[PDB]
Amino acid sequence: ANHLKFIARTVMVQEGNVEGAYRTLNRILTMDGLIEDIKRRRYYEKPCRRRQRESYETCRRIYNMEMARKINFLMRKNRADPWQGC
Amino acid sequence: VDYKNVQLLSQFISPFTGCIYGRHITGLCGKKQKEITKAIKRAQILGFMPVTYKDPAYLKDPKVCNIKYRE
Amino acid sequence: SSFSIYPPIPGQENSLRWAGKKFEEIPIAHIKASYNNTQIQVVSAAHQPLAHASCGTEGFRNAKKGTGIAAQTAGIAAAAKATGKGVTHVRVVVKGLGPGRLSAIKGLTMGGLEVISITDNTPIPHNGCRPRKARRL
Amino acid sequence: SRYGPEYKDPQIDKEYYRKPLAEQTEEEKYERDFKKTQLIKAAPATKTSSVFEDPVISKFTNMMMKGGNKVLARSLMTQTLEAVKRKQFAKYHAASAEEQATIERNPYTIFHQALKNCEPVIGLVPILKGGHFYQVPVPLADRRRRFLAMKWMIAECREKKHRRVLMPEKLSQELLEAFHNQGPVIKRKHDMHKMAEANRALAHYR
Amino acid sequence: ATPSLRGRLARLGNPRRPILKPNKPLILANHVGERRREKGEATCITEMSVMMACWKQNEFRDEACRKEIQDFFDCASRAEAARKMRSIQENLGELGSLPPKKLNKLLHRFPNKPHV
Amino acid sequence: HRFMEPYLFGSRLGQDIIDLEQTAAHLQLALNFTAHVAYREGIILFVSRHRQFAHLIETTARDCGEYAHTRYFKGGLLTNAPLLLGPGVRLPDLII
Amino acid sequence: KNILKIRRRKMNHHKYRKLVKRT
RNA sequence: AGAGUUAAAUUAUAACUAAGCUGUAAAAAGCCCUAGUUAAAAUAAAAUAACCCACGAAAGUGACUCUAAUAAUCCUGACACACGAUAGCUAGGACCCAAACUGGGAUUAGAUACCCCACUAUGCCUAGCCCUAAACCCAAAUAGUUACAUAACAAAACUAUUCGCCAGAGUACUACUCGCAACUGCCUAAAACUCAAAGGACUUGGCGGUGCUUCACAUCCACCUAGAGGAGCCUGUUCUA
Ligand SMILES: [Mg+2]
Ligand SMILES: [Mg+2]
Ligand SMILES: [Mg+2]
Ligand SMILES: [Mg+2]
Ligand SMILES: [Mg+2]
Ligand SMILES: [Mg+2]
Ligand SMILES: [Mg+2]
Ligand SMILES: [Mg+2]
Ligand SMILES: [Mg+2]
Ligand SMILES: [Mg+2]
Ligand SMILES: [Mg+2]
Ligand SMILES: [Mg+2]
Ligand SMILES: [Mg+2]
Ligand SMILES: [Mg+2]
Ligand SMILES: [Mg+2]
Ligand SMILES: [Mg+2]
Ligand SMILES: [Mg+2]
Ligand SMILES: [Mg+2]
Ligand SMILES: [Mg+2]
Ligand SMILES: [Mg+2]
Ligand SMILES: [Mg+2]
Ligand SMILES: [Mg+2]
Ligand SMILES: [Mg+2]
Ligand SMILES: [Mg+2]
Ligand SMILES: [Mg+2]
Ligand SMILES: [Mg+2]
Ligand SMILES: [Mg+2]
Ligand SMILES: [Mg+2]
Ligand SMILES: [Mg+2]
Ligand SMILES: [Mg+2]
Repeated sequence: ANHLKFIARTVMVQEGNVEGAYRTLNRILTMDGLIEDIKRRRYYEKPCRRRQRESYETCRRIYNMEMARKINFLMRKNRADPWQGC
Repeated sequence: VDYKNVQLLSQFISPFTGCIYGRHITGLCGKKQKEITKAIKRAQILGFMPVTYKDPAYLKDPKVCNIKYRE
Repeated sequence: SSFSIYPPIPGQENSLRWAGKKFEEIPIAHIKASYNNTQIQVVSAAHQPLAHASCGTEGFRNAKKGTGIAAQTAGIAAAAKATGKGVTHVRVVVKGLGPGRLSAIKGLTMGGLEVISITDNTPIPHNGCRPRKARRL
Repeated sequence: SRYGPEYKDPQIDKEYYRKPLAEQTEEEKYERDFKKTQLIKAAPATKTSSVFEDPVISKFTNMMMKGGNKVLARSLMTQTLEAVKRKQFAKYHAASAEEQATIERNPYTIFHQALKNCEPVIGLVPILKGGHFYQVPVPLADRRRRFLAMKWMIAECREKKHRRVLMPEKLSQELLEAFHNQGPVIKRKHDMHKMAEANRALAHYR
Repeated sequence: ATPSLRGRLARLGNPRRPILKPNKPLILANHVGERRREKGEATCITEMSVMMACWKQNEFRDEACRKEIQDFFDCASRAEAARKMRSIQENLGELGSLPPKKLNKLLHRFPNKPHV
Repeated sequence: HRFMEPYLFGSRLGQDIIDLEQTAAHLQLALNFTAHVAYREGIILFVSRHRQFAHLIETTARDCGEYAHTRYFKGGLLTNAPLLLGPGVRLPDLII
Repeated sequence: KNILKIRRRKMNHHKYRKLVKRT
């Protein structure tokens, strides 16, 4: 309101197509996390529900990043085995 | 760190939205991450730097953050 | 061909024109996209309202106006009324997240109007007013 | 299904075999066909390599047939084409030069153009959502469009004809009405289009 | 970088209050989860809309504009071919990732040890 | 493993170093026991579930005249011997 | 499990509150 | 704990445009002193940072600044003293938004519920009470160990000095006492009577209007054909006889 207009959350189209700039804008809001913020601020969530959701999200993030680390560690063993029928 | 230098505080801020990046994007010691957060918020309240956007005069600063916006 | 996403600053000496006028001279398309309705208004650069349309004005009714096809027809009709008043380019701004966002933008595209910039100005409270309670108690 | 999965549908058209040497890929296709030692089904009793048959005529006669009377359905189609031809000849003889140039007398092209203007473009499906059934427009397959056209023709000329008016002259009259686009089947297709635009807003439920 | 796990769980040696309360224990199983099938959405909506635009504008005559009918039929054929080939192509190809069966075989070859 | 600390000499930059004085002291007794159990006409079985040397264990046992199981060990083989192998089976006297 | 004991105490407290309100 | 301040929203109220706005799986009710855009006090709450784990004894605390400040040369310890989330009470003020209760509109055989609309106490500040929580991390405080050792599950098993508790289950966060600004309240807390169990953790089936994949090929839908249920007759039942 008090700020200057049309600087924030603004992308410009290239060569006359708007759908690509729209997916660009949606990626900006997605990495900034604003999309889930608008989904979660449609209704009110109690602080107990907020704490449970943050604990669940932290647990899932820890498990997923550690599992992806294990996949990236074991990716070099996906080659064909040299000792078949030994 | 300082609250008077807008450029250093605004490098760690998203250009389109004005959000403050976390440790996984910024990559600091926790002491400096807390000092950057407090210095930004002091500059936000005291009127030295914009809230809703990055100040466009410092738009072309070198990128220290590891977030990639264009794919 | 160095293209910048960021807008041409009013204080800067950047030289980009669309049909002879500067960047802040171009009219504005406010797109309020709610979960049940989509209201479209094109206004001038001096914030004088040029034309207005909505899904209820396009002859749709209550559950029919929440879908995207009503927002698409609203974008086509609003771009037709904007072309009737004689505007070529418009800067479009979207308020709120709804199912008719894509449909409103492409309706404004297909209705005989050109867009150059899209700004998402969605009301994001910094923990301000308390919203209503959640469903399914 | 007394035929196994290895058996395929036969190719009946003579011009596919009689001029093979002008193209390479369909050649390579059929030496694959008879060098895989693949089993071919027997030819069906309806389809034949005659040039006077036509497949939509055959399908329409198959839908003409009630019970198992093939010869009765073919007789009804024969008198229907005879009635169409003789009605067009009587219309030809009573006209001037420009209308005689305008009028087409071939019942095969009349039948084909009647079904091409007769087939519906879009269709409706019932979908259950929130404990209620809603009609939603869907794009239809080409065989389904042709089938709906055929079924509407048989349904009208079976139902609202009189007892004294005969079945082939009635279907000839409806063929000419569908050719001139003023038929009640064309009105029924338009009514389906009315319901499709009335339920256009429900198309996101698909 | 993995988020820190010090002082999070509820243990006897922890002096501070618990932060994270897991429903199930934080143990890597020897298998990964299956991929989620993408929820389908409606197709040919814009072509259907301009098709209805001709129908309402010209009172349901196909002879006025046939280009959008040809485009709608092409859209339907393209959607049919896309749903024919994309189901086959998304089953095998995982882009830079690996299919879950071979991931399960890899993690069964290299298991996790909660015991001993 | 926690049982290898008396058998470890030390750690070299995170890598375990095994004391070969203790290895030789164990290996003299092990080779002497193997020689004596082969002297007293016993059944000797070489087991190594590792698919990088398995052919070499199997050829080693073929030249030794003793027996080898470098493949998958079935569950009730040594335990439920008469059902798996035969009606009267003499069990192996030593396994390496 | 313990929900049976909890529900029994709940029913007892609800009945006692209704008794207090009625008398 | 005081004192000072407001960025994102939101609103009272004005100016242009439109005839609709809100509302859901779908609808009605409500509002048309309405909706959109531009300007904006007061009140309330403090996105991102936070994938951080700090402060406080606990409850609790994460918008900014300043002031005062976080006991013990550090063992345990009450019925004594001092605090104690939300909800609630007396008086004064504030009231954007949310909302018990209530009134309408849906749903249902019924709906004084789940869904929608509006509004009140209340949620906010000052001053005094009330002293209750799944106040739980169901794991007491202070010094230590990885020796012996797996009822089951869960957060591995345990030494030394203390403090408070535990004697079958229902009756029973109850009756009657003491004390308390509490008077539909809190704390302490039985018995008569009934039963031979009340319980905690597991194993395997069964089931699920719980979730995720692959399906149904006359089989559920989309969908094809011919019939039944309407008429007469044959024939078999059920009822009367
Ligand atoms: Mg404001
Ligand atoms: Mg309300
Ligand atoms: Mg509840
Ligand atoms: Mg502490
Ligand atoms: Mg649990
Ligand atoms: Mg009871
Ligand atoms: Mg105060
Ligand atoms: Mg109404
Ligand atoms: Mg006011
Ligand atoms: Mg804040
Ligand atoms: Mg201290
Ligand atoms: Mg003490
Ligand atoms: Mg209190
Ligand atoms: Mg209060
Ligand atoms: Mg009030
Ligand atoms: Mg009511
Ligand atoms: Mg608590
Ligand atoms: Mg307790
Ligand atoms: Mg104690
Ligand atoms: Mg067991
Ligand atoms: Mg007792
Ligand atoms: Mg109580
Ligand atoms: Mg009492
Ligand atoms: Mg007493
Ligand atoms: Mg069937
Ligand atoms: Mg019959
Ligand atoms: Mg019948
Ligand atoms: Mg009958
Ligand atoms: Mg009978
Ligand atoms: Mg009988």
